[PDB]
Amino acid sequence: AVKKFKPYTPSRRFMTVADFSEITKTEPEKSLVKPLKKTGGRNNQGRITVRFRGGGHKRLYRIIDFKRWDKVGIPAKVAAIEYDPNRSARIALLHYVDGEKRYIIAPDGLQVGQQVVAGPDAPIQVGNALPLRFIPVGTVVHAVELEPKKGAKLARAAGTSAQIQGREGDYVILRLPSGELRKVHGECYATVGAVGNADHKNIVLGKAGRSRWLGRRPHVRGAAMNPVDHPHGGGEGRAPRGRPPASPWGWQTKGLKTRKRRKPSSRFIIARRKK
Amino acid sequence: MKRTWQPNRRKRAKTHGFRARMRTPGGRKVLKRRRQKGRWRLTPAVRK
RNA sequence: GAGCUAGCCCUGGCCAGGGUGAAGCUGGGGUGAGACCCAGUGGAGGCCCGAACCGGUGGGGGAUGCAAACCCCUCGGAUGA
RNA sequence: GAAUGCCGGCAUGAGUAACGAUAAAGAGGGUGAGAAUCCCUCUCGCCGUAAGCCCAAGGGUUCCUACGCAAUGGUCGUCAGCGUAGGGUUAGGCGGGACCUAAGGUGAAGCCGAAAGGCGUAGCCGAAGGGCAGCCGGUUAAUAUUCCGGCCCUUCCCGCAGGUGCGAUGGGGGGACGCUCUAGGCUAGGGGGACCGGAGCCAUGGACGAGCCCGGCCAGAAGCGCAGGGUGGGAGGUAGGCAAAUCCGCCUCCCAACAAGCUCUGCGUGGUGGGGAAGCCCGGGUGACAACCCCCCGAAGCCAGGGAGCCAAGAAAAGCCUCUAAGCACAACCUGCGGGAACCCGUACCGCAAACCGACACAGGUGGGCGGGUGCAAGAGCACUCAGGCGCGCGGGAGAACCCUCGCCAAGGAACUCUGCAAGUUGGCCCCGUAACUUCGGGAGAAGGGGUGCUCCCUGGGGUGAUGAGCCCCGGGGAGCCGCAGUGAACAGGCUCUGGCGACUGUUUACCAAAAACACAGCUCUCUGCGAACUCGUAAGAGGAGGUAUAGGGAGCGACGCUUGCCCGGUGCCGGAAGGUCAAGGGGAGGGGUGCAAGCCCCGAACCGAAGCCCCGGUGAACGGCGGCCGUAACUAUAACGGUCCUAAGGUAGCGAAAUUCCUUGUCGGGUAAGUUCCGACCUGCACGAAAAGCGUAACGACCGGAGCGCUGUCUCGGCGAGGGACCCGGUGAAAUUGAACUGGCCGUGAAGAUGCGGCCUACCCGUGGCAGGACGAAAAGACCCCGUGGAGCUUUACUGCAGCC
RNA sequence: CGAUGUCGGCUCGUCGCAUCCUGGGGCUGAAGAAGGUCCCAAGGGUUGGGCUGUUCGCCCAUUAAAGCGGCACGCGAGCUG
RNA sequence: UGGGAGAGGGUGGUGGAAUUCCCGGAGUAGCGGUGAAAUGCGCAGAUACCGGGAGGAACGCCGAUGGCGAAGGCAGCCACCUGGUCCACCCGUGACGCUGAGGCGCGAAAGCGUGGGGAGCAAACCGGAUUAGAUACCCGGGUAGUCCACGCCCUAAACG
RNA sequence: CCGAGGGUAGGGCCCGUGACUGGGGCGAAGUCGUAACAAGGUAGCUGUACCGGAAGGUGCGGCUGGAU
Ligand SMILES: [Mg+2]
Ligand SMILES: [Mg+2]
Ligand SMILES: [Mg+2]
Ligand SMILES: [Mg+2]
Ligand SMILES: [Mg+2]
Ligand SMILES: [Mg+2]
Ligand SMILES: [Mg+2]
Ligand SMILES: [Mg+2]
Ligand SMILES: [Mg+2]
Ligand SMILES: [Mg+2]
Ligand SMILES: [Mg+2]
Ligand SMILES: [Mg+2]
Ligand SMILES: [Mg+2]
Ligand SMILES: [Mg+2]
Ligand SMILES: [Mg+2]
Ligand SMILES: [Mg+2]
Ligand SMILES: [Mg+2]
Ligand SMILES: [Mg+2]
Ligand SMILES: [Mg+2]
Ligand SMILES: [Mg+2]
Ligand SMILES: [Mg+2]
Ligand SMILES: [Mg+2]
Ligand SMILES: [Mg+2]
Ligand SMILES: [Mg+2]
Ligand SMILES: [Mg+2]
Ligand SMILES: [Mg+2]
Ligand SMILES: [Mg+2]
Ligand SMILES: [Mg+2]
Ligand SMILES: [Mg+2]
Ligand SMILES: [Mg+2]
Ligand SMILES: [Mg+2]
Ligand SMILES: [Mg+2]
Ligand SMILES: [Mg+2]
Ligand SMILES: [Mg+2]
Ligand SMILES: [Mg+2]
Ligand SMILES: [Mg+2]
Ligand SMILES: [Mg+2]
Ligand SMILES: [Mg+2]
Ligand SMILES: [Mg+2]
Ligand SMILES: [Mg+2]
Ligand SMILES: [Mg+2]
Ligand SMILES: [Mg+2]
Ligand SMILES: [Mg+2]
Ligand SMILES: [Mg+2]
Ligand SMILES: [Mg+2]
Ligand SMILES: [Mg+2]
Ligand SMILES: [Mg+2]
Ligand SMILES: [Mg+2]
Ligand SMILES: [Mg+2]
Ligand SMILES: [Mg+2]
Ligand SMILES: [Mg+2]
Ligand SMILES: [Mg+2]
Ligand SMILES: [Mg+2]
Ligand SMILES: [Mg+2]
Ligand SMILES: [Mg+2]
Ligand SMILES: [Mg+2]
Ligand SMILES: [Mg+2]
Ligand SMILES: [Mg+2]
Ligand SMILES: [Mg+2]
Ligand SMILES: [Mg+2]
Ligand SMILES: [Mg+2]
Ligand SMILES: [Mg+2]
Ligand SMILES: [Mg+2]
Ligand SMILES: [Mg+2]
Ligand SMILES: [Mg+2]
Ligand SMILES: [Mg+2]
Ligand SMILES: [Mg+2]
Ligand SMILES: [Mg+2]
Ligand SMILES: [Mg+2]
Ligand SMILES: [Mg+2]
Ligand SMILES: [Mg+2]
Ligand SMILES: [Mg+2]
Ligand SMILES: [Mg+2]
Ligand SMILES: [Mg+2]
Ligand SMILES: [Mg+2]
Ligand SMILES: [Mg+2]
Ligand SMILES: [Mg+2]
Ligand SMILES: [Mg+2]
Ligand SMILES: [Mg+2]
Ligand SMILES: [Mg+2]
Ligand SMILES: [Mg+2]
Ligand SMILES: [Mg+2]
Ligand SMILES: [Mg+2]
Ligand SMILES: [Mg+2]
Ligand SMILES: [Mg+2]
Ligand SMILES: [Mg+2]
Ligand SMILES: [Mg+2]
Ligand SMILES: [Mg+2]
Ligand SMILES: [Mg+2]
Ligand SMILES: [Mg+2]
Ligand SMILES: [Mg+2]
Ligand SMILES: [Mg+2]
Ligand SMILES: [Mg+2]
Ligand SMILES: [Mg+2]
Ligand SMILES: [Mg+2]
Ligand SMILES: [Mg+2]
Ligand SMILES: [Mg+2]
Ligand SMILES: [Mg+2]
Ligand SMILES: [Mg+2]
Ligand SMILES: [Mg+2]
Ligand SMILES: [Mg+2]
Ligand SMILES: [Mg+2]
Ligand SMILES: [Mg+2]
Ligand SMILES: [Mg+2]
Ligand SMILES: [Mg+2]
Ligand SMILES: [Mg+2]
Ligand SMILES: [Mg+2]
Ligand SMILES: [Mg+2]
Ligand SMILES: [Mg+2]
Ligand SMILES: [Mg+2]
Ligand SMILES: [Mg+2]
Ligand SMILES: [Mg+2]
Ligand SMILES: [Mg+2]
Ligand SMILES: [Mg+2]
Ligand SMILES: [Mg+2]
Ligand SMILES: [Mg+2]
Ligand SMILES: [Mg+2]
Ligand SMILES: [Mg+2]
Ligand SMILES: [Mg+2]
Ligand SMILES: [Mg+2]
Ligand SMILES: [Mg+2]
Ligand SMILES: [Mg+2]
Ligand SMILES: [Mg+2]
Ligand SMILES: [Mg+2]
Ligand SMILES: [Mg+2]
Ligand SMILES: [Mg+2]
Ligand SMILES: [Mg+2]
Ligand SMILES: [Mg+2]
Ligand SMILES: [Mg+2]
Ligand SMILES: [Mg+2]
Ligand SMILES: [Mg+2]
Ligand SMILES: [Mg+2]
Ligand SMILES: [Mg+2]
Ligand SMILES: [Mg+2]
Ligand SMILES: [Mg+2]
Ligand SMILES: [Mg+2]
Ligand SMILES: [Mg+2]
Ligand SMILES: [Mg+2]
Ligand SMILES: [Mg+2]
Ligand SMILES: [Mg+2]
Ligand SMILES: [Mg+2]
Ligand SMILES: [Mg+2]
Ligand SMILES: [Mg+2]
Ligand SMILES: [Mg+2]
Ligand SMILES: [Mg+2]
Ligand SMILES: [Mg+2]
Ligand SMILES: [Mg+2]
Ligand SMILES: [Mg+2]
Ligand SMILES: [Mg+2]
Ligand SMILES: [Mg+2]
Ligand SMILES: [Mg+2]
Ligand SMILES: [Mg+2]
Ligand SMILES: [Mg+2]
Ligand SMILES: [Mg+2]
Ligand SMILES: [Mg+2]
Ligand SMILES: [Mg+2]
Ligand SMILES: [Mg+2]
Ligand SMILES: [Mg+2]
Ligand SMILES: [Mg+2]
Ligand SMILES: [Mg+2]
Ligand SMILES: [Mg+2]
Ligand SMILES: [Mg+2]
Ligand SMILES: [Mg+2]
Ligand SMILES: [Mg+2]
Ligand SMILES: [Mg+2]
Ligand SMILES: [Mg+2]
Ligand SMILES: [Mg+2]
Ligand SMILES: [Mg+2]
Ligand SMILES: [Mg+2]
Ligand SMILES: [Mg+2]
Ligand SMILES: [Mg+2]
Ligand SMILES: [Mg+2]
Ligand SMILES: [Mg+2]
Ligand SMILES: [Mg+2]
Ligand SMILES: [Mg+2]
Ligand SMILES: [Mg+2]
Ligand SMILES: [Mg+2]
Ligand SMILES: [Mg+2]
Ligand SMILES: [Mg+2]
Ligand SMILES: [Mg+2]
Ligand SMILES: [Mg+2]
Ligand SMILES: [Mg+2]
Ligand SMILES: [Mg+2]
Ligand SMILES: [Mg+2]
Ligand SMILES: [Mg+2]
Ligand SMILES: [Mg+2]
Ligand SMILES: [Mg+2]
Ligand SMILES: [Mg+2]
Ligand SMILES: [Mg+2]
Ligand SMILES: [Mg+2]
Ligand SMILES: [Mg+2]
Ligand SMILES: [Mg+2]
Ligand SMILES: [Mg+2]
Ligand SMILES: [Mg+2]
Ligand SMILES: [Mg+2]
Ligand SMILES: [Mg+2]
Ligand SMILES: [Mg+2]
Ligand SMILES: [Mg+2]
Ligand SMILES: [Mg+2]
Ligand SMILES: [Mg+2]
Ligand SMILES: [Mg+2]
Ligand SMILES: [Mg+2]
Ligand SMILES: [Mg+2]
Ligand SMILES: [Mg+2]
Ligand SMILES: [Mg+2]
Ligand SMILES: [Mg+2]
Ligand SMILES: [Mg+2]
Ligand SMILES: [Mg+2]
Ligand SMILES: [Mg+2]
Ligand SMILES: [Mg+2]
Ligand SMILES: [Mg+2]
Ligand SMILES: [Mg+2]
Ligand SMILES: [Mg+2]
Ligand SMILES: [Mg+2]
Ligand SMILES: [Mg+2]
Ligand SMILES: [Mg+2]
Ligand SMILES: [Mg+2]
Ligand SMILES: [Mg+2]
Ligand SMILES: [Mg+2]
Ligand SMILES: [Mg+2]
Ligand SMILES: [Mg+2]
Ligand SMILES: [Mg+2]
Ligand SMILES: [Mg+2]
Ligand SMILES: [Mg+2]
Ligand SMILES: [Mg+2]
Ligand SMILES: [Mg+2]
Ligand SMILES: [Mg+2]
Ligand SMILES: [Mg+2]
Ligand SMILES: [Mg+2]
Ligand SMILES: [Mg+2]
Ligand SMILES: [Mg+2]
Ligand SMILES: [Mg+2]
Ligand SMILES: [Mg+2]
Ligand SMILES: [Mg+2]
Ligand SMILES: [Mg+2]
Ligand SMILES: [Mg+2]
Ligand SMILES: [Mg+2]
Ligand SMILES: [Mg+2]
Ligand SMILES: [Mg+2]
Ligand SMILES: [Mg+2]
Ligand SMILES: [Mg+2]
Ligand SMILES: [Mg+2]
Ligand SMILES: [Mg+2]
Ligand SMILES: [Mg+2]
Ligand SMILES: [Mg+2]
Ligand SMILES: [Mg+2]
Ligand SMILES: [Mg+2]
Ligand SMILES: [Mg+2]
Ligand SMILES: [Mg+2]
Ligand SMILES: [Mg+2]
Ligand SMILES: [Mg+2]
Ligand SMILES: [Mg+2]
Ligand SMILES: [Mg+2]
Ligand SMILES: [Mg+2]
Ligand SMILES: [Mg+2]
Ligand SMILES: [Mg+2]
Ligand SMILES: [Mg+2]
Ligand SMILES: [Mg+2]
Ligand SMILES: [Mg+2]
Ligand SMILES: [Mg+2]
Ligand SMILES: [Mg+2]
Ligand SMILES: [Mg+2]
Ligand SMILES: [Mg+2]
Ligand SMILES: [Mg+2]
Ligand SMILES: [Mg+2]
């Protein structure tokens, strides 16, 4: 569960923190971290291209194995479960009987001391990774590749999962976390189970300072600006939008679909997201 | 109160310096222009 | 032209002293087991008071100024966005 | 002769303002042509978490000495950061480079762009981060971790001896890390000593004393001791660490294991080298053969890569160690020792400032370290004071008005005023005690009150010792003494009740607004399946994100509580394979020009032919919208009810004379002697109302209202006093402004407000201190207002394009 | 319009008189006392407070009375704002 | 000690029917709905039929006037964990008992909080009818909710 | 020293009263409809929720104290 605080400050009244219960090791593997280069939202031109970014806690990037078909047949003991500042999921340190060490994201139910393996022959058990062809229809699954050998791209956030719905030719049909129904190639790997830390979404940041720790700088409403700045700028006193609600750049931001029209992947998307 | 000129020798040399001017088309035109005018100093003096 | 200013990035540095006393932990009480209650321990916080430091609330002065924004008194923050 | 013309010169204001912090001066002696201002002595004052010392920027000779005083210095000048000249900066160990990487910059490969150029993995560059070997003292007018002295140390080269499978830009380990809190043991620093050293002193009533005053250390290789840091050992297996590996990783077995061991650092000791006060003698000499000891306090510093807790999860690379590959194994490397070698740049001086940034020797700005003592609960606060540094580069008088800053005040006590604006009051610590309300934290320092000095006596626990004395810390009880007064000086909340707005801490209009504005956690809509959407870019490339729907973008709303109604006709958005319209293009009935002709050329109907628009639906926390009239109930009044027009539908809950109410100071109630404000009500709401959210809400606020208590020079109503000015004298000496002036009052007149015209009145000539009614006084070619077929920012269903998208 | 600063307050007055009071009168539906109304008269006087930025006005407590106007709606090189 | 019957409870699994929706085929002029209608859906190809898929909820026959529980209440099937209760033997203990103010626990539905899920149904709501009117009853739509987890709420014609 | 009490300050309980407001009782000669009693013309009652001029309606679950 999430952890609450007595209201001994105005912010502790609402602040909630992760319990960190599954975490068994509080330092990262030295050989598996590299420095994460904070960007502040700036690109190679030095221009802000994603507003309101910067100033968050320093972080080291843990190298994550998003392939796993890298090491078919070679089992590994789950050595630890660790905090990762770069993602919402926890991470699991795997000690391969190879001697090799790698991190994967921690499935829900993973136990330190258990073993996992990857390959067409892997048992359908939590933590193992198989090509989608060989996972039974109906089993929930995470860290799914989108195309073969290109790396796990789907269902990586805390608590998420995709469900195998059926088969058709070289493809399996997944329900993604968004609810979209999509054909994914059967040679795409996936790891059985759902991502752990499902309580992530129940966290209450509690105070403005917490967003700042995360590198989230304050967001400014278009309504608070001037016409030079934003479609919603200006007006005497407060003002309603007085036009269809728009982005800083003028496009409408209430319903306007934005997926590219003739995109080749539409042939593989059966049903747009629900909800 | 704090004013606009806060001398810094590295900052001066790296910004207006001879090597800074030669890197860029606009900077080379500055040098070309100051030589044509006959300036005694083509580039700000900074002691290094 | 970002040696002023605004934002971010990398790497350093700084924040006297005092106050409040969260969680947890231990002991006791309680119970079928519990919740929980009490004491001690503990030392949390965009917590409190207050220097440095960062400010600039009210008033007075200054107004060919000491100063093209200053001075005095008072005042806000001061482990944090 | 005028252009608020241009350049220059010189006036007026004027011997006027001013001479730059109110920390403060006085005298004697000297120097010199000249002295308040330079030197010296004594006295006085100011700083002392600095106004003292050290370092880094920046500055660039300003440093030291001699000789000068025209100018610079707000006066003076014999002086000086000024003029002339001469001298002065010394490094293997300090800092930087011959080392390493960070952001970033550059950039083989590669990619992109009309040109110029933009990117770009590696690599390279890039530091105040990593790494790396010097401490104490002496010396100069001026440099010193640099010279000298003592004791240490580093690298490279060569050699010797011993040892080893040696060998790297390759593999591995390590380097290597947060915040808060913190243990033990030390050190820096400090306090005390009846002990050790010392020149001396006995005053003015007393003291020859366990008297006063002064000092009582610093560095130091090996070794040793104390305290810490780091680190398990052996074998077997091995498929991973882009080759190899004995290394590292993984598995298993064996002893070891909060130990020791090994290793590294700090501290102490340590051969040795130094230093060494007051006082009084002309920076030096003496003190002095100086002594150099004991106790207490004690770091934020050290051991350190220590420990614990927590979530926001806390650089890289090289040095270093290990592994092996080519190689090479008469080499090579490792260890010890010895000799030799060891480069370039900085070093003066100022450095919270008269030498830096501010045009000035400018009350402003400027990063790091040291920053002593006593007392006040603590402290870097406050008062005083050490070391050290200053009295702020005009002075001397005077003792008006007025001004500033300050002190006090009879009686009253907010009567002041827009407002208690301002100023009083309160004020630290210890104890007692503390309300509504509440989100159970708070509200709270609520409020309110008691205590507070000194002396003697008895006593409780702690630290250091030893368990004791001594020192040091925290107490408790009794009895007394003095004053107006005991946080006796300085530093140190006035309080309460009640509304509005915003939940809160935060942010903002640098330099007229700090707020109710922005942000904010939180809520909802919406886009986005990842080569994501979106953003910057012509592109390449980037951000997003080395993220993946519990995620990322956009929008609104803004903790939390209780909620968020009706209208989808119009606009937006979403869905709709029909239909209508629809461009290029396709098609080619039909027709035309020309040729003797084959032919060449042109026009061109039906039909086919996208998005878009039309059309059909959906959609409100999308843009938005949310009525009128007539009638009707046992008195009146009103209208639950009915009728009727219109609309897409007619405002629900809640709230309401409100940050909204025109009429308006609505009406009524409350408070007041009296209340246009305030609070509580009512509801004909000119013109509230539900995420441009509605109604509440504990806590919070330098926000904006209303009231009371305390207390006051705010006021009745003013008075006195202080200092800095104002005034006088000596020194230096501005300014805007200025058509010229020999520049009075009234009543008139005049372009309609006359010193300047008329008539009359008044008036000897010239200043000084004062006051502001006039000179339509100064300043700024009015910001308002209009005008100009003047400009610019902004908007949109103005026009017309363009990017972007389809 | 190459600038003639504005409401209200404070301060400081001075003037007019169509007089609020005080002095002198005539008429009265003037018995007295007190008023009413007109005439003469500008010498002096013409309060403190609550509300509101207010001028004004209303109200409280008084008063002989609580006058009305002008002076760039007197007076910002006098202050406030 | 030995046996029994049971929708007693909790957990994890798991089956088939049906409704709805979506895809493919086939097919066309209506379907639906009512007392009778209309709104509604339908030539943009509905209904009716075949095949395929998704998803939630409830478990037909057995089923009974039946069974179990203290009450609320419990119904496909399997497994595990677990309560109560009856019987036979008449073996053990030796009045160890009954009740029970307070206390504690449980407590249908609706409702509330956080998150999930959402097929059918359906307060509110919109529309069609009915009617003198019809803020109803009937019809076509439709959001909470109904379902799951956790935490509350603690009521009832909680009745025999 | 204690001490009647007086004073300052802050709490507790009770009473009276208050612009205005909430429903309640009664009156009865009114307006609206007809919710319950019959199958009361939608069987009723019910806890709860949402809604409506009003009685009441609907939903979910419960009871029979329901006609046929
Ligand atoms: Mg958990
Ligand atoms: Mg909490
Ligand atoms: Mg807590
Ligand atoms: Mg808690
Ligand atoms: Mg709070
Ligand atoms: Mg609080
Ligand atoms: Mg936690
Ligand atoms: Mg965890
Ligand atoms: Mg760490
Ligand atoms: Mg690394
Ligand atoms: Mg990275
Ligand atoms: Mg990055
Ligand atoms: Mg770059
Ligand atoms: Mg660039
Ligand atoms: Mg952006
Ligand atoms: Mg940004
Ligand atoms: Mg994590
Ligand atoms: Mg989490
Ligand atoms: Mg959240
Ligand atoms: Mg972060
Ligand atoms: Mg955000
Ligand atoms: Mg915002
Ligand atoms: Mg604005
Ligand atoms: Mg702009
Ligand atoms: Mg624009
Ligand atoms: Mg715009
Ligand atoms: Mg707008
Ligand atoms: Mg507007
Ligand atoms: Mg606006
Ligand atoms: Mg408005
Ligand atoms: Mg605005
Ligand atoms: Mg606005
Ligand atoms: Mg606003
Ligand atoms: Mg608007
Ligand atoms: Mg709007
Ligand atoms: Mg609009
Ligand atoms: Mg794809
Ligand atoms: Mg600077
Ligand atoms: Mg400079
Ligand atoms: Mg520099
Ligand atoms: Mg520099
Ligand atoms: Mg620089
Ligand atoms: Mg340069
Ligand atoms: Mg020049
Ligand atoms: Mg030359
Ligand atoms: Mg140049
Ligand atoms: Mg800058
Ligand atoms: Mg850093
Ligand atoms: Mg601090
Ligand atoms: Mg405690
Ligand atoms: Mg603990
Ligand atoms: Mg704080
Ligand atoms: Mg604090
Ligand atoms: Mg504080
Ligand atoms: Mg700042
Ligand atoms: Mg100020
Ligand atoms: Mg003040
Ligand atoms: Mg003053
Ligand atoms: Mg000024
Ligand atoms: Mg000041
Ligand atoms: Mg000051
Ligand atoms: Mg203060
Ligand atoms: Mg503070
Ligand atoms: Mg502090
Ligand atoms: Mg803070
Ligand atoms: Mg002329
Ligand atoms: Mg002129
Ligand atoms: Mg001129
Ligand atoms: Mg001129
Ligand atoms: Mg000129
Ligand atoms: Mg003069
Ligand atoms: Mg002073
Ligand atoms: Mg002199
Ligand atoms: Mg002289
Ligand atoms: Mg001297
Ligand atoms: Mg001191
Ligand atoms: Mg200079
Ligand atoms: Mg020197
Ligand atoms: Mg001179
Ligand atoms: Mg001279
Ligand atoms: Mg000369
Ligand atoms: Mg001079
Ligand atoms: Mg000067
Ligand atoms: Mg001389
Ligand atoms: Mg000088
Ligand atoms: Mg010399
Ligand atoms: Mg040397
Ligand atoms: Mg070399
Ligand atoms: Mg390099
Ligand atoms: Mg380098
Ligand atoms: Mg360096
Ligand atoms: Mg060095
Ligand atoms: Mg040394
Ligand atoms: Mg020297
Ligand atoms: Mg080797
Ligand atoms: Mg690291
Ligand atoms: Mg570091
Ligand atoms: Mg911190
Ligand atoms: Mg300690
Ligand atoms: Mg001491
Ligand atoms: Mg020790
Ligand atoms: Mg191997
Ligand atoms: Mg000596
Ligand atoms: Mg001697
Ligand atoms: Mg001697
Ligand atoms: Mg001796
Ligand atoms: Mg500290
Ligand atoms: Mg540690
Ligand atoms: Mg976290
Ligand atoms: Mg790197
Ligand atoms: Mg070989
Ligand atoms: Mg060796
Ligand atoms: Mg060289
Ligand atoms: Mg050199
Ligand atoms: Mg030097
Ligand atoms: Mg300063
Ligand atoms: Mg400094
Ligand atoms: Mg000076
Ligand atoms: Mg200065
Ligand atoms: Mg010291
Ligand atoms: Mg004190
Ligand atoms: Mg103190
Ligand atoms: Mg202070
Ligand atoms: Mg002292
Ligand atoms: Mg002085
Ligand atoms: Mg005088
Ligand atoms: Mg007085
Ligand atoms: Mg008073
Ligand atoms: Mg009083
Ligand atoms: Mg006030
Ligand atoms: Mg005080
Ligand atoms: Mg109270
Ligand atoms: Mg409480
Ligand atoms: Mg108090
Ligand atoms: Mg209070
Ligand atoms: Mg005394
Ligand atoms: Mg005191
Ligand atoms: Mg005091
Ligand atoms: Mg006193
Ligand atoms: Mg003081
Ligand atoms: Mg205070
Ligand atoms: Mg209050
Ligand atoms: Mg108000
Ligand atoms: Mg409010
Ligand atoms: Mg606020
Ligand atoms: Mg605000
Ligand atoms: Mg709130
Ligand atoms: Mg706030
Ligand atoms: Mg703060
Ligand atoms: Mg401002
Ligand atoms: Mg401004
Ligand atoms: Mg400005
Ligand atoms: Mg400005
Ligand atoms: Mg201001
Ligand atoms: Mg402001
Ligand atoms: Mg503020
Ligand atoms: Mg703002
Ligand atoms: Mg805001
Ligand atoms: Mg909200
Ligand atoms: Mg762009
Ligand atoms: Mg572009
Ligand atoms: Mg790219
Ligand atoms: Mg990227
Ligand atoms: Mg990236
Ligand atoms: Mg992402
Ligand atoms: Mg808020
Ligand atoms: Mg906001
Ligand atoms: Mg807002
Ligand atoms: Mg509440
Ligand atoms: Mg409605
Ligand atoms: Mg609409
Ligand atoms: Mg529409
Ligand atoms: Mg409609
Ligand atoms: Mg429109
Ligand atoms: Mg058709
Ligand atoms: Mg033809
Ligand atoms: Mg022809
Ligand atoms: Mg809604
Ligand atoms: Mg409309
Ligand atoms: Mg709207
Ligand atoms: Mg009637
Ligand atoms: Mg009203
Ligand atoms: Mg209101
Ligand atoms: Mg407002
Ligand atoms: Mg209004
Ligand atoms: Mg109006
Ligand atoms: Mg009004
Ligand atoms: Mg009004
Ligand atoms: Mg009134
Ligand atoms: Mg008021
Ligand atoms: Mg007001
Ligand atoms: Mg009314
Ligand atoms: Mg808005
Ligand atoms: Mg508003
Ligand atoms: Mg709205
Ligand atoms: Mg505030
Ligand atoms: Mg405020
Ligand atoms: Mg006065
Ligand atoms: Mg005095
Ligand atoms: Mg005086
Ligand atoms: Mg004076
Ligand atoms: Mg005086
Ligand atoms: Mg004289
Ligand atoms: Mg003349
Ligand atoms: Mg005239
Ligand atoms: Mg005249
Ligand atoms: Mg005249
Ligand atoms: Mg004349
Ligand atoms: Mg004439
Ligand atoms: Mg004349
Ligand atoms: Mg006259
Ligand atoms: Mg005048
Ligand atoms: Mg004047
Ligand atoms: Mg004149
Ligand atoms: Mg004048
Ligand atoms: Mg004038
Ligand atoms: Mg002009
Ligand atoms: Mg003009
Ligand atoms: Mg103009
Ligand atoms: Mg105007
Ligand atoms: Mg005009
Ligand atoms: Mg025109
Ligand atoms: Mg014209
Ligand atoms: Mg324009
Ligand atoms: Mg777009
Ligand atoms: Mg004008
Ligand atoms: Mg002029
Ligand atoms: Mg002018
Ligand atoms: Mg009579
Ligand atoms: Mg007469
Ligand atoms: Mg008179
Ligand atoms: Mg007169
Ligand atoms: Mg008034
Ligand atoms: Mg009025
Ligand atoms: Mg009135
Ligand atoms: Mg009277
Ligand atoms: Mg007047
Ligand atoms: Mg007028
Ligand atoms: Mg007027
Ligand atoms: Mg006037
Ligand atoms: Mg005036
Ligand atoms: Mg003025
Ligand atoms: Mg005025
Ligand atoms: Mg004037
Ligand atoms: Mg004037
Ligand atoms: Mg005023
Ligand atoms: Mg104003
Ligand atoms: Mg049955
Ligand atoms: Mg028996
Ligand atoms: Mg229940
Ligand atoms: Mg339920
Ligand atoms: Mg429910
Ligand atoms: Mg649904
Ligand atoms: Mg009707
Ligand atoms: Mg609802
Ligand atoms: Mg709901
Ligand atoms: Mg029953
Ligand atoms: Mg008495
Ligand atoms: Mg009924
Ligand atoms: Mg009936
Ligand atoms: Mg019935
Ligand atoms: Mg209702
Ligand atoms: Mg009605
Ligand atoms: Mg209904
Ligand atoms: Mg029942």
